[PDB]
Amino acid sequence: SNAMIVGEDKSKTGNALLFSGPQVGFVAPGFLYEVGLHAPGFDMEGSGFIGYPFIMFGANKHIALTATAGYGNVTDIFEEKLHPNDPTQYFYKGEWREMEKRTETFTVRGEDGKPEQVETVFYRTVHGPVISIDEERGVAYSKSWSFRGTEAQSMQAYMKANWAKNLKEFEEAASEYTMSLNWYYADKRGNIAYYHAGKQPVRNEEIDERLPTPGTGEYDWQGFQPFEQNPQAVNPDNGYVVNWNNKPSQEWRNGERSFYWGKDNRVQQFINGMEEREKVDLEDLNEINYTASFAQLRTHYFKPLLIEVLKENQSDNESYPYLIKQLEQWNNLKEDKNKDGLYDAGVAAFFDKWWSITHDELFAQPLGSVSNLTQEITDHRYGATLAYKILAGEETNYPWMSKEEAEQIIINSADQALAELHEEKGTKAENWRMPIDTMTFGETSLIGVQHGYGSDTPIIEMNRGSENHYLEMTPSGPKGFNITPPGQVGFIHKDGTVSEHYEDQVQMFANWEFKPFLFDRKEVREAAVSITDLNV
Amino acid sequence: GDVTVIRDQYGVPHLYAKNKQDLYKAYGYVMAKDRLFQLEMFRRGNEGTVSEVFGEEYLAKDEQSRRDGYSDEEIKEMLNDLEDKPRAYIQQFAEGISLYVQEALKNPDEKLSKEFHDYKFLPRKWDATDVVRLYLVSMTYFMDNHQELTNAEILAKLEQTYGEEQAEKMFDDLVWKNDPEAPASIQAEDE
Ligand SMILES: [Ca+2]
Ligand SMILES: [Ca+2]
Ligand SMILES: [Ca+2]
Ligand SMILES: [Ca+2]
Ligand SMILES: [Ca+2]
Ligand SMILES: [Ca+2]
Repeated sequence: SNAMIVGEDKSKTGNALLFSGPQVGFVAPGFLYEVGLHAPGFDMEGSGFIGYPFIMFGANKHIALTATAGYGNVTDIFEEKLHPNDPTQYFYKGEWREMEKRTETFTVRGEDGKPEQVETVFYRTVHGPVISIDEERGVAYSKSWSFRGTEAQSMQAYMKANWAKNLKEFEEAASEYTMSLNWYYADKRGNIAYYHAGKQPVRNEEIDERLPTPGTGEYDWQGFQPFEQNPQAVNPDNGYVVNWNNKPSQEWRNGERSFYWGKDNRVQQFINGMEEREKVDLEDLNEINYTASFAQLRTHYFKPLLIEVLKENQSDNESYPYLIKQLEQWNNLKEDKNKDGLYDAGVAAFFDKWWSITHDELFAQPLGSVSNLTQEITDHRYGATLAYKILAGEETNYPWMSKEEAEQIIINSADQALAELHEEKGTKAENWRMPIDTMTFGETSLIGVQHGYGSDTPIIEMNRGSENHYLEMTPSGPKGFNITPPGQVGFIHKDGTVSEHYEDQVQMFANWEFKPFLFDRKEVREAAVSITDLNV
Repeated sequence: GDVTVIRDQYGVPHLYAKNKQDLYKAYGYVMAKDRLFQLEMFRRGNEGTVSEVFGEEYLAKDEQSRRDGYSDEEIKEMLNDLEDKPRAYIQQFAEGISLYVQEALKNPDEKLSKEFHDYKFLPRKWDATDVVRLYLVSMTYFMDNHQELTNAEILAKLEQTYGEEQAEKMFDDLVWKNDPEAPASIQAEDE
């Protein structure tokens, strides 16, 4: 998920701006639910995750808000020491303890429609639910959430954020949100604010937070940090905050998922867009979203390194001058501006292959014993920080290879990519242009449970939010535009024909078209198709 | 209590109520009217009752959901500890969902989406705890992780291959204690 807030000093119009982009997959019915809420003293329009009684991506009369997953360290695993003769007993604070047991009965529809029944037992320790019992090794693993039991409190906090009107009220709600979310704020005065929310445990000093904690009692949580120590800023003097699930601040840590937050991080696409523009408007934010949606993320750090290495060995290979120039002219995107079903820049196909070959030449041998687990780290969705450091000759803890060995991998990988393209596609970048990757709004979301029938309409793949709001907090109130694919309504008629609003935003999404943000009643009435009463 | 609902060209409902109590009830009603089958399956996911309708393929998923979840009574305690107005609104939200269910049950072939007919089951009443479950089922996904275990397996195998000293160095490069060059959303020096 990505987000941007822009203060008045950074805004072309002098009004604070807010951009939302929650990445919760593309499904039909959609993961989001858009609504307008209007009662005395409360007007708010936007969307929230399906089933939530509050707006997470929108604006009320005074403030706009959005959120991205914080990836703060709010889950710890405790390694419980098991009783040698009873795997349901664990040692804690000097005494053997019984796990809390409870039986659950599951009714399972049989292939013949008859309901079968399965009974199972689940366990909790003092640290939380037991997710695994390893009888041979004499240990079990329990799961502690710093927010355990406070999820309803979090819901209440989000409701207060809907009702907040100034920032004092928004900060209070943020101080009450116990789970790990970044929260973003913008108001009509020109202010912006950022809060990395979530309850942070005070951990034992001796523990390595990348690994499970011993559960015998000596290394328990010692409390929770005050919200005042959570990362947060009001009106940073650079006039903006962007986020794509990256590190909140330089002092912040997150233990076992640190490899999400490295020097090479995808938020760079949003930083670049802000740093290359002195001031921005909503149209600029949309350009940045477009760049991030189609960017080949490895280009930022790896393409300049590749270009330099090719230039230094230019006389060694006859194809390098052409290759160097194609990389330099390439805008680093995998896009289809002319909508011919082909990515516009053929050299992107070379770069995809070069990176793939290079990554495997770096790590296939040294990490062959753990590659099934480390591949998601060294070739991470957000970046490849270690790979860059090795190839750039920057300091690492383990001496993977010399600067010269790294140069040779870059050259070897380049030659192999060229060879494969020459064998398979041609000698000119235009021959290398690859067909676009496409996606459909599927039937199963991140919750892993089929909730509908999805959709068959394919659109170009985009590294992009499941919805987008572009909001400008003018003195007279929030204005802008948004899109909430696939559509508002998930109803399918018995006939088999979907609702008219089942999928009528999919092509607008794919074509970077937006519908107007509706807020005051005059513009809601002009847009009215039907008016209806209701009761209690 | 009466609420006006205005649907725009995209079908988005804009609610105009006289108070928040009615507002939130209409909130749940229009969401149920638009996404009932989706809400039902999301609740079944959290409660671990997906297998009741989709069969044994979801048994392991149901077991995992109940393993890490809260009882109906534990969620009641969470609700009791809320402030009065928010608790009441969650209740009104649930009654609004329950309202469309009642309405839909009385005319299934027009007001129940094809999925219900195909899989041969019905929607059910909703209470305030069920609304919390719609929040638990999704928001927990972004917080929960077992990467501490995966890291321990990585380090353990690296130690078996390279010895303790080099294994820790490699581990420090794979899962660093910190990367001070990591781009950050804010910077202390910017204040
Ligand atoms: Ca201003
Ligand atoms: Ca942890
Ligand atoms: Ca101002
Ligand atoms: Ca511009
Ligand atoms: Ca094209
Ligand atoms: Ca229930």
